[PDB]
Amino acid sequence: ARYGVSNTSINRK
Amino acid sequence: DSIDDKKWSKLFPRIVSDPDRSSNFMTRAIYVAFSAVLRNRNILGQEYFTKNYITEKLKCMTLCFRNLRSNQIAQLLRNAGDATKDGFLKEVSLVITNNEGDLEAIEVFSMKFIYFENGGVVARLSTDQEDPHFAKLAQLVYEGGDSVRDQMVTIVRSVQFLCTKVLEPLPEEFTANFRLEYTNDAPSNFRIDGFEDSSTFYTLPDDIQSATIGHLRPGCHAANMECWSMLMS
Repeated sequence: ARYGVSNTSINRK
Repeated sequence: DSIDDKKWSKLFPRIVSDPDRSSNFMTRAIYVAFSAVLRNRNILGQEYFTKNYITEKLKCMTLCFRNLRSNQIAQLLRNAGDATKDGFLKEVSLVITNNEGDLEAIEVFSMKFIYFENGGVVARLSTDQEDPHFAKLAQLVYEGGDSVRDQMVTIVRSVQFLCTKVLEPLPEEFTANFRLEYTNDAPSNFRIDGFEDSSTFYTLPDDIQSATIGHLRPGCHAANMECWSMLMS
C-alpha cells in the first residue's frame, strides 16, 4: 500500500 | 532480567523488556545488522566502519559515525528504527539491483517487523491477507535478555557465514539502496525522515533463493532477517 525509498544510494561501476 | 555482558552495553541497552527499550534495541539491531551486511558483502570499504564488540566473544564492524558517507546511512537506518516505537515500520531492506531504480532486485537483505499490544504477549495483526512473516514471529515468546543477546549474535555470525561461504561475488556494476514499507496503522501523514514516498517497493525473480539469517524477540517487538539472492551456492 505505502512504501518509502531512501534518497541515499550506493553505486558500483 | 538484564544483559550483563561488559561489551554489550556499548552498542545495546542492558534491558529490553519495556517497550521504549525494546524499540530502541530494535533500532540498534538494524544498525549493527546492516553494518555487518554492508561490510561483509563488501558494498562499502572498511574505512566506512568502526570495529566494535557486540559481546565478549564476538566482534563486528559497524557504520562509522565519524565519516560523512557512513554517518548518513546510519542516520537513515536510525530514522527507520524510531518508527518501531509506534509500530509504523513493516519492513526495512537493503535492495541491490543491476540498475538504479529497477523494480526487480538481484539481492535483498530484509528485516520484517511485527508488533505487540500492551503486555508484549499478544501480536498485533499485520496484513496486506496475513503478512508472510507474521506467523513465525507471533508464535515467539520473549525468553529474557540473554536470549535476545544470543539472537543478535546468531544474526551477526549468520551474515558473516552467508557472505564468506554461500553468496557468490556481486556483479561489477550494481546499485544499492534502502527500501521500506509502512504498516496499515501508520497514518498517511507520518513519514520516516530520509525516505521518499513511493507506491512501488521491490520484487524478486521467480527462481529466487533464500536463507534465514535470524530472528529477534525483545520484550515488545519481533523481527525476522532474511537473505534473498540470485547468487547462492
